[PDB]
Amino acid sequence: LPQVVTDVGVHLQKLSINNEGTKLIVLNSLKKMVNLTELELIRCDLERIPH
Amino acid sequence: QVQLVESGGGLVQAGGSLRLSCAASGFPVYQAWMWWYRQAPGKEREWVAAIESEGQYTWYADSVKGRFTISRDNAKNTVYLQMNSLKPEDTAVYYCNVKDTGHTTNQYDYWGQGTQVTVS
Repeated sequence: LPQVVTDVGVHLQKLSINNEGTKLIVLNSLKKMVNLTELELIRCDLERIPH
Repeated sequence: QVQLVESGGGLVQAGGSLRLSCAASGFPVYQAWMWWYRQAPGKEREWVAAIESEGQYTWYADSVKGRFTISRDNAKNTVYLQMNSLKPEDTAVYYCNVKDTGHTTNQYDYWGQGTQVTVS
């Protein structure tokens, strides 16, 4: 997840990431956003629900 | 473009350990379901090893089941195949085969150049 996306997610309502099966790592990067209503993660290959 | 090159093929006495390697191209090694094929002299080309994408499941023919181990290694775009205690029937020419391309542009299938392995 980019730094710019994390910065802009402070006022983001819907976040959608379609990684096409590419492995994605959050590494404690979503707690910055607290106004998100949608967190679609299609084909993010998480293998684990992020903490 | 997309291309594959075989390496590690060479003559070796029976009972030795061989580690064939392949040099791949822009198509992801993590993706691009991959094959290790053999063509034996006085025989028709027959599939040996199969490594899958998104799960890394191994497939083998019955004649090559038990003493052949295939794997795909990323961050270097490599496909490896280890044979231990090869029997005289293993003498053939081994290729790397791509039947599915990468995530995008899904380019056609290309056969590898191949290396000849001999068992004495």
